[PDB]
Amino acid sequence: RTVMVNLNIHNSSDYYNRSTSPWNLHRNEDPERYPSVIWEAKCRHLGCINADGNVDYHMNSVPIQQEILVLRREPPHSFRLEKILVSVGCTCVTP
Amino acid sequence: RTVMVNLNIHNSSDYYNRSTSPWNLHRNEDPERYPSVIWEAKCRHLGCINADGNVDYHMNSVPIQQEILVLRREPPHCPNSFRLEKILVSVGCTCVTPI
Amino acid sequence: QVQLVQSGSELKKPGASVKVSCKASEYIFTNYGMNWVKQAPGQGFEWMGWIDTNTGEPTYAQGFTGRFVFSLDTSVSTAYLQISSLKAEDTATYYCANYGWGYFDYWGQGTTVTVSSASTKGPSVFPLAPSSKSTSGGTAALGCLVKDYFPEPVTVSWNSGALTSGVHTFPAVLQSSGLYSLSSVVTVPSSSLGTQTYICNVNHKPSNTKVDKRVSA
Amino acid sequence: QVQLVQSGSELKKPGASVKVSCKASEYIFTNYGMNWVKQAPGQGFEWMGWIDTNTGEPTYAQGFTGRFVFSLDTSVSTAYLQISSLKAEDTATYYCANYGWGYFDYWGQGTTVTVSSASTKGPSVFPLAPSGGTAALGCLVKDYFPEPVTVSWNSGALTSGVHTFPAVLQSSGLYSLSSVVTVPSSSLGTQTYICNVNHKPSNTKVDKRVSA
Amino acid sequence: DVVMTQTPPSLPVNPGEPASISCRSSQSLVHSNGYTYLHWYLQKPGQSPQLLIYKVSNHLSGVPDRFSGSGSGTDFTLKISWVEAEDVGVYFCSQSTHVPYTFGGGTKLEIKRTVAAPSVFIFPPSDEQLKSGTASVVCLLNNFYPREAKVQWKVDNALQSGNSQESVTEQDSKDSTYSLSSTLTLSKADYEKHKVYACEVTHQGLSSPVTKSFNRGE
Amino acid sequence: DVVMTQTPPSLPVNPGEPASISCRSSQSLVHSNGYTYLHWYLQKPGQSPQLLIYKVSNHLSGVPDRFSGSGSGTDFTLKISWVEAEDVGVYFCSQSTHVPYTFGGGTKLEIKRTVAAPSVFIFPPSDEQLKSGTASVVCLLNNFYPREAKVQWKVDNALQSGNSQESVTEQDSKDSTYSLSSTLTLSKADYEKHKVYACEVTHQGLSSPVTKSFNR
Repeated sequence: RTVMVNLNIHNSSDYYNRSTSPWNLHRNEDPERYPSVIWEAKCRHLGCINADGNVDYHMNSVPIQQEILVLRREPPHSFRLEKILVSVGCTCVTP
Repeated sequence: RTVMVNLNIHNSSDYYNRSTSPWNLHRNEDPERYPSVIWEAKCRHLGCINADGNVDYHMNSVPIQQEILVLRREPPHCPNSFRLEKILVSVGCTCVTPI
Repeated sequence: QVQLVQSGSELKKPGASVKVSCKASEYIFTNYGMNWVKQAPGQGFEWMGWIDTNTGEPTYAQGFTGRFVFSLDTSVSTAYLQISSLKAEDTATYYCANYGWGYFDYWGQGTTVTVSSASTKGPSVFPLAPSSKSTSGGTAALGCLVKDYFPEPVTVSWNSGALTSGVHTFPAVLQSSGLYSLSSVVTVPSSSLGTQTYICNVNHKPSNTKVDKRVSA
Repeated sequence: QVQLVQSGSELKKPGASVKVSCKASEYIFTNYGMNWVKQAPGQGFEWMGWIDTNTGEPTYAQGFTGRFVFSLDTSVSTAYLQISSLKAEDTATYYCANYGWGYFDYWGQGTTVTVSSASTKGPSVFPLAPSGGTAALGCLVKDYFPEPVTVSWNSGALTSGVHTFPAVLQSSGLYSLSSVVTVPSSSLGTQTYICNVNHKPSNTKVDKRVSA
Repeated sequence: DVVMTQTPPSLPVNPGEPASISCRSSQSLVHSNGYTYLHWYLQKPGQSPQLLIYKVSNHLSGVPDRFSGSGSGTDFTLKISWVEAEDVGVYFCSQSTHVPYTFGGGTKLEIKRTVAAPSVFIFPPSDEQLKSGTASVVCLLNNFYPREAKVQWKVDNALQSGNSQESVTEQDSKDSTYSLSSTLTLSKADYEKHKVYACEVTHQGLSSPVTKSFNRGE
Repeated sequence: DVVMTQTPPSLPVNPGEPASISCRSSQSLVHSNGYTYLHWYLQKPGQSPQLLIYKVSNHLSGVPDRFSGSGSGTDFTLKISWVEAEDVGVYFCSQSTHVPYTFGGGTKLEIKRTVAAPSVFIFPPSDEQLKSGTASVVCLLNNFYPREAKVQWKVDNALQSGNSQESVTEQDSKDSTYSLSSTLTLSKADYEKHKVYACEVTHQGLSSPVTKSFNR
């Protein structure tokens, strides 16, 4: 259940404000995780902004979620690979 | 830089077809990477669907991209050995105003 | 060091179900999972698809979207293939193989599924009597036709294992009857056809049949 | 066994700027990057903030938002603290410390930044001469800038019973220190004691012999 | 589906001589990630398939260097720089660049030998079997090389079609020959309606086909 | 800011005897993730600071068990059992549960010793310095314990103020003793204007204050 991993990693926008389904970033900090800080997103309104800039309760803000891989420091008595679901932003949908 | 990692990675939505900014899922398959298949979102339109159900092009479909972590077999000759890497990926599209 | 052990041979009536197992000796970390391959008799490998050993998600291939289920019992490091409404085209050898990082590394020994509407029948054993025109001092042929048995296999032996040299026992052929037939033959010195007794010992365990037919000049 | 080797002591005039370095012996995998700590003279540790050794993004504590820049050069595994408009309050020892998985693991030796209007001055060396039992003799090093001064006795062959004191800053804004050695009285008659003072900041080297 | 044309289908090799097997793809096996997922496997008689070469030329620890992989795009070759008698079996390639994963038809590596003509025997049906309403005539081709052989059945000179089945033995461990039996299955009724049963064998070891024949009741 | 109230400021310990240092938090250091990010660090004389215990009680691969961390919420304590000579230094806590990260004021571990009175010596100014026009009278207090000591300068039986500075050495690695130098700085004139220069020392090991002096 163990594997050897080289930990040398190999490799803004205001969409959150300009979207018909806008959203805010809530800080998720776990000093035992890489990434330590994950900025999750929360759909501000239950519905979406229309043409004029008002809210339509028929169109709906929903969150775009994705499973991501994270490393957690293995207790003293090194790391473990785990998967967490996170919200990256919201889109607008109709039923 | 070679640490040991224990593996605990062992364990729908039509938003793509019902979004004002709908998208199609493209297969990103790299047989040398974990995860092997990452389904990326390609925005179907440069604009967004209006109530009438047509593409209003004064609004824009844009893709929400998140930087994610992946494992790649390395050295390629050695199994049970991998390197950690960061890749950028589209997760879905939202609708935005320009300027 | 990693070994994949599959389940045993399966005999089934059309309409029934089979669940084949593939147990691995160790845990395997794959970016993919267990793949399944089908080989009908005298036919290529055809890929059936695969199941993610990490998620449990089954990916089936064009041929195999209907009556085929891949599944896992990770607690036992085992993978399963289930085929439903078994038709004859399903008679084939099925192989479990681990795919990871771009290729298959370890394969099971294969499991044979035979689909037949036939019923256990012990064989008729008939002598293939040696030609009266055998050449003096030269070579003669004699054998046993082992006809109308089901299912496989039969064992054949000569003079209870004391005649091994010169013997050919042929692969069985399936007759349109749904029953199998095979031949066992021995090439012997023509001078011996008179001083040596030749008896074929045929055994069909499925029918608890044991027949010892003598082939007489 | 990673070692963070910080830069070196800095002397600066008010209004100037200083950039301090913290190079690592090897790469450090951390969820949080290098942290910076200020320790004013005779005061405690004050956290300045940190920079992500992965993104390069800095984060500054409320004390240190204006004239403070953290920076990083992964090529040579090094981090940098820059301070502008140097004031007096900025005179202090600054330390670099790696933080990962919720704590600091490795610290630099610290770098001393001294902010002064003063100028370089070579030191004056005078004998603190002596006169049963034990006798004391020494050297008073006075009116020198900046630090440091190294004192030795009989060219380093007399270390036993030497006390070289930390220096004091005289209102003159210059420094003065004393080095004393304890020797047997009976000794003065034969042994010859000579203090070796060196102020490289001024390329001044003095060997003063203390005579009864 | 990407088609793998693997050749040749049978490869006879004198022991210690080399062997070369070819797999050509119906389109490039160059993945977008730059690698080529072309692999070589062997199924030795009575055994689980085994990997020899993966990603064109990569050997798994334990595969001797006598096994070498080469190729680019659509053309690929496995070389065995010397063949031992235990290398016999079916070699086959897999591509997994493209979905579905596919497979060459296979190459059967066998041991070459001197041409040997079959000795041919015909067996009329037993009296025992006749009382059962069924009649089977067996033709035996014993110890021959190479495997390519044709058996044609004739009843009163009429070429027979659809009434015959045949199996072949695996290559003999000692003399490297094949053997073959063909059975003509007729109804006791049809059998007694004709006199002359003939088995005709064509093999390169024979300058002309040999016919073995019999007359019912002799 | 979360305030870390660490005590005591200085801790003299008989070698082989224990040492106990305490850290208090102005609020819980229990993170939302369940852990407590309270750590203990030591700066050995003339060296970079080093980690001893992290997350309240967790040890670094090299730290021996004789170093023990305990505590919960706002109250925490480090215990050193067989205090050796390698232990001399400044122990200090960090909390990093909360931003900004904060730090205890520190505790200085010094070796305890039998009280020893200071050897007092007075040095008149050299003729060399007098020509320069400034006059410096230095009083030395060598090898004494405890550190606390008082030097009073008295020209012509007259006390002095603001004109003298003093510096103190660090505890000797061998005799666990301190040393102190007091410098009375006068003007070449004010000096030759008086006869009697006296340095008076008060220490726990002195039945009564001792005074050294010279004339001329």
